[PDB]
Amino acid sequence: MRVHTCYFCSGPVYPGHGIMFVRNDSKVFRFCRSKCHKNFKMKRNPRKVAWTKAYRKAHGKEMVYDTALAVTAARRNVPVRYDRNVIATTLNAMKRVSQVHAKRERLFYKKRLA
Amino acid sequence: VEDITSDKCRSQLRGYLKTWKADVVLHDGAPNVGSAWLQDAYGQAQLVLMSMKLACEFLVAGGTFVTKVFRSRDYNNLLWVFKQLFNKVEATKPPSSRNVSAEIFVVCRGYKAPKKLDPRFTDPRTVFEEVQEPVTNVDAKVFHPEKRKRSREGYADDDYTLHKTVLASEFVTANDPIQILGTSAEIVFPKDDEECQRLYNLDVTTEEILLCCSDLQVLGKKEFRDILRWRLKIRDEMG
Amino acid sequence: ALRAQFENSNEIGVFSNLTNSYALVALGGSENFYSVFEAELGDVVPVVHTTIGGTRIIGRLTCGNRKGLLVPSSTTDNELQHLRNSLPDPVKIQRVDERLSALGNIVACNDYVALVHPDIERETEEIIADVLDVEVFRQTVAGNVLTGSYCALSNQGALVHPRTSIQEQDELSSLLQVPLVAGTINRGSDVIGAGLVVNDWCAFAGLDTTATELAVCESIFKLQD
Amino acid sequence: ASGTKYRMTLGLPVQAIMNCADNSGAKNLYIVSVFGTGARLNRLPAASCGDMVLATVKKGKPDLRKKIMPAIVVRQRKAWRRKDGVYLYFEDNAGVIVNPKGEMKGSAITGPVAKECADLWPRIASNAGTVV
Amino acid sequence: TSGPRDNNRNKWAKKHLKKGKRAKNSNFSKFLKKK
RNA sequence: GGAAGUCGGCAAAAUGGGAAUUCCCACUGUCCCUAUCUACUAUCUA
RNA sequence: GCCAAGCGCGACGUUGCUUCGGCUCUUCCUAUCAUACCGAAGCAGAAUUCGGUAAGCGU
RNA sequence: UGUCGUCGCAAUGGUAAUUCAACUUAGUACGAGAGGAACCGUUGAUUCAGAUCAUUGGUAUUUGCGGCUGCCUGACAAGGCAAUGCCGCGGAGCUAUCAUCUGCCGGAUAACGGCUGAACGCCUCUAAGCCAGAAUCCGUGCCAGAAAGCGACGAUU
Repeated sequence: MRVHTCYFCSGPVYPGHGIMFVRNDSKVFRFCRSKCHKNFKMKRNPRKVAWTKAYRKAHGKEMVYDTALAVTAARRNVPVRYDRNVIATTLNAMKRVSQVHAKRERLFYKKRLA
Repeated sequence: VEDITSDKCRSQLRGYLKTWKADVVLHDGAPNVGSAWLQDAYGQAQLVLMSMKLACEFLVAGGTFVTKVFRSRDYNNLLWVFKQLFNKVEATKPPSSRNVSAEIFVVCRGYKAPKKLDPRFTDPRTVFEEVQEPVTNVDAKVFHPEKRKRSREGYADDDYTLHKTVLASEFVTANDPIQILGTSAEIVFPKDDEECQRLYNLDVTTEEILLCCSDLQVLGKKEFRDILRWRLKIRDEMG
Repeated sequence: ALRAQFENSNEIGVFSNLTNSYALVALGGSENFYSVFEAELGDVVPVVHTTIGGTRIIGRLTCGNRKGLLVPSSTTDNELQHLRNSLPDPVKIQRVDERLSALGNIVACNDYVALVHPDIERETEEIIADVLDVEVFRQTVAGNVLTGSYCALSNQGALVHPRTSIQEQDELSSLLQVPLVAGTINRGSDVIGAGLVVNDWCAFAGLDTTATELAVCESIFKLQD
Repeated sequence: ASGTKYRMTLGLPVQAIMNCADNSGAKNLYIVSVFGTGARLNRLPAASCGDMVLATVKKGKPDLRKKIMPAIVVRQRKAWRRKDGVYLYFEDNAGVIVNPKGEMKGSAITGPVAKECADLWPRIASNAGTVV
Repeated sequence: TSGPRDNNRNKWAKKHLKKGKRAKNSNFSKFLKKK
């Protein structure tokens, strides 16, 4: 159960939603909706499309990074042994990261408005 | 009552031929219907060629071979073999032959009487070998990310990995960027190449251009034009 | 050597993966196939009743040795975690973001030396060297790039196409530092990797493998004693 | 064939020319008949990923052409829904030349391999390079 | 193959019902029933 | 998907093209297999 | 023709060579191709052959 | 049927599911070998039927938003336009084996296999009797509800 990121909108793609597209280079494009899928079909550049996350990232409208709580998430290809206490701590860690990430989400907007 | 080209019947034909030699040969090879037209067309054409094999074996100089053929794309190739192996070609449709069908009677008169039957002609692989055409209009694909025109020819002539990559130095130096973009999946920028390292450090090259080269396939007409203008500027810089 | 069959399919190599420290079998199918492996390796190495990417072709989709295991990037997270729980700790498990997800089909690896696909990515080769701790050779088997499927490789023996030349046979055996035999399995099935799985002490062949082929693999593998 | 095959959207009807993905030398496959077609009135038989159909080699070697003989579809243009809910579609309609037993005549394939085709045909999965 | 009105199949369906299959169903009703 | 429709490329889209009525290529709701929209008709009222 | 129970015929037997024409459609019939169940056969098994019940359901 | 309404009853009429191959039983029964079953159980898929719109595709008069061309206000801007000018996206609705769900149980028989058992001191599946038994038959279930079939209940100008 993985919530993937759309190639175009960089938004959350959940099971059932959107489309998955495989290229001859075995590379997989997942689209959150038909609008993003068609935009890939006309091959519009995400950074050049005004509403995409890639545009909002590489135009100064969103933060380069946030090491909130020194870590937020990562693509871990090495599986980890289960532990109830560890699975507990990360869940508390996740909400703490989200709250702090929400905190910077507000100051930065104040900075841009200023 | 035997096969047309069997070794035994060929012995019987030459057994009756004796001092005489085959002057005119008629052929009415007719495969059954009930399959693809292309299958039936090639089934008739191969049976014509493979029956044309026994002809040159048995035919006298200046002989005539009248055979029924099914018109197809291989029909032009079959006429070519007829032209080299016979002096005159008389492909025609008699009034009695049904016009709705492709029964064409080719009269190959004036047998060339070659010294020996050419192995290329004997072998159907060589005769019906698909002849390559001029370079595919890959510039149209470059200029038009749209127009999905049902491309169906093969897979780049036995190309195992379709993710073809082209060196940055090779792409810049080459005089045919249109075919590079049309054929290559991406313009690779390996770190080992000293020229590629120069290309990264070049002020003209930008992050968008690097992203465009990383994924050529997901690019519009304007992005391709910008890459083409970029490579020309690099070419102007080198000389 | 033992004759085993998955359902009515003799290509047990496709539906299961065998190593020198663990065994991999499909999920949700006939329990007889898992029991066959358990009867011969249950008390030796753990056997994992798992599937990859929701597929029963885990044998040809996964590549690994007795130390480590590799799965394609298409492997689901739930499948990846399930492998870690079942497999023991000294067995590393690693994902591979490769253009060719058929890792088992493209890489034929034993515990010590591995032969990989000629077009395998450099990052994949680095990951193989890190996790498998094996020397990686980029070559081909009998002129066919699918080394993992056209070559059955073990510590004390290897099997390749019967069409390979003698000098190619000797060169491959010298490179693989192992005795190697050019032969066929499953009564003419030239895909030895698909029809044969062998560890360092036992071999498993398809139910359609001839007795002559069974005698041959036992002799080259020296597993009679 | 090994194991049951789930129903998926059909997008390769008869009278279709499709790309031949193996290294046997064939280029274009022409669909003439589809195995396992019921008596449906005025319905064109159709093919999907992993389905075996009678195909004729339009382009390729003269020797293997003129054989109406089964081919397994490995990639389908039309979007189809996997039972997990996600939708997939490939750019090209790719098929592999196979004997009735279930073994590919060629030695290697080109392009991604649909997983549904891979699980259905173990020999195809054995000869597959990228199962996506 | 026979349909759903096959007499032998209806016999076999009874044999499923006369075992824990219908049983599991009875107390499953009893649980929500005593609720 | 691409003439598999029908006695048949009739009408559309393609631009229609190439080669000897035929073949090849392209094209399309002709067909699989229909679905949606619009105006008018149709309906009721004086 | 030979017999020939019988009532000159004479049964069964026996000898003698020898305009029409087809698409869709609706139902219906069984004189049943398949599906369901039985019977017989040197029917080992498997695949059949033949014969019954049978028009529910397809073709 | 006082009147109106609610909740039901059910005479009768229609009916619906079809077929396949995969797992296990198996490489067992059986077979010199070659080969190779089936029942129970299980999973899918065809044809058909009844629905449905979560997801996907299609649809565009949402004339919803944006872009382009041209036109009109002296200019800028501002707008408005153009038989629905052109293009992209587009909810909502409709819709698609281009998407998804669901598709039931009792007896009674035919062929046939028998039980007891006379006729006929034996025998006999049959005469009187009785079991087993077909996708068959009749029910169940599902659809309608007699607009001159009916019940209980509520209140009463």
